[PDB]
Amino acid sequence: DIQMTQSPASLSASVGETVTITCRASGNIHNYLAWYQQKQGKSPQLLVYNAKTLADGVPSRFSGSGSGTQYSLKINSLQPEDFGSYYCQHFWSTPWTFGGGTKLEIKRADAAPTVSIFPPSSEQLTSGGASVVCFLNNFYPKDINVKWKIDGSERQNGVLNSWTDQDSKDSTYSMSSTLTLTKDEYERHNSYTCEATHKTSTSPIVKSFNRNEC
Amino acid sequence: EVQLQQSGAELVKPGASVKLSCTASGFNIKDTYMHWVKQRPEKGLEWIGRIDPASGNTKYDPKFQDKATITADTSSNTAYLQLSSLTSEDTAVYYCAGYDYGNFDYWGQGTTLTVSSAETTPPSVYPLAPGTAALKSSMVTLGCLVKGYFPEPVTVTWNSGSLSSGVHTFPAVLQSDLYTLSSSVTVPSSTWPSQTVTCNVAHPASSTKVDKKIVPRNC
Repeated sequence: DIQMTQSPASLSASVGETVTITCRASGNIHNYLAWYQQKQGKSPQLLVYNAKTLADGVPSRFSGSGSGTQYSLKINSLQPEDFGSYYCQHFWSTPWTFGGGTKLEIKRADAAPTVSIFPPSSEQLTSGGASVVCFLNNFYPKDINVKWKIDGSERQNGVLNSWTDQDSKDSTYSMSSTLTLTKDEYERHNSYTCEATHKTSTSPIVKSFNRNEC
Repeated sequence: EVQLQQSGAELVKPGASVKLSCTASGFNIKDTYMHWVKQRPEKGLEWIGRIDPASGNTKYDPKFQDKATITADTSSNTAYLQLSSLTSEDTAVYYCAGYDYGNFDYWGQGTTLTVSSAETTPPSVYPLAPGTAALKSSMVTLGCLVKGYFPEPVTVTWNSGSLSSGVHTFPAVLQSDLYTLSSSVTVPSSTWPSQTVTCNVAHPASSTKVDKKIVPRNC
């Protein structure tokens, strides 16, 4: 019956920075709120419970506040190891729902992706299958939208997307999108375009290859 | 010190049913509520439910009422999650946690559950040769489609590791019951195709070790 609306979903910050993440219960939770931090490939760890009481081993830079429905977690001097996701869970009543989570990422300047499309290898065609790939490398922020087209017609199914997490040495992101067609279809069309829409360009970065134009 | 050990990853087929363990050491599970939390690949933490080991009192998230069943055996100090009629929607990491209202909050390393019919399949590694507009620029990006394999993982190195930087090996995505991953490598336009660039992908399960030179396509 009660749902937590965590905000913001993503938050970019830098070492030394102060940050506040919020969670609004859909009803009054009476400070029965907890905040969790989840670092990459790790199990959540409690930072704060009861809205403001810091858990064990949680340094003073973390503060928690709120009352009733609006709650916040503030991290004062962002150290490098504070980067991770943050979830708030209410334990006021069943279900003890979680907020949607907030990813805290290292802020860096925008970088447009380096897009690259790859037609299907002759070896795959031989198996009656055909996958066109599109790598959108080293970009930032991570909000990006890829759209495939086969002869100007959008194609929604068959697309398989993946993302790396923010690079350790340059903090950029990367995505790889794969359209999986059958050979029958593939050899029945000519233009395969991969359209990426990112913050760094108002118009889509597009890459195409024509099947029989080679 | 406290430790909640969860079963290793689990493999099961659609329609089947699995029972994940979560054992606690360094504390009696009945001193807190044992929770089970699901975390879909790259998505939020969804609380499935909890079991008050003391009372057998279980509470669930309506969405999981029929899909899940949490039980416990204070004897072995273990809680369990019984997922019934698996769907590809049940593929996620399943975390068990011991906690309630205070600072006693411990989590397990997590159990990754994957719903797949697939049998241990080698991947079809396909050399990804470029869509040329990148050619008349400083660097060229090549890649490898390591497709239709099972189960994870796969190590993709390039030029036997000689190519260490500029590589982006992307996370695998389970589609239509099989894994597919692609890796990329950026090398100066000088190095390829002039010099060899081959992707070596190893799949320990199927024991397949495969090298694939990225030969320019018929373009």
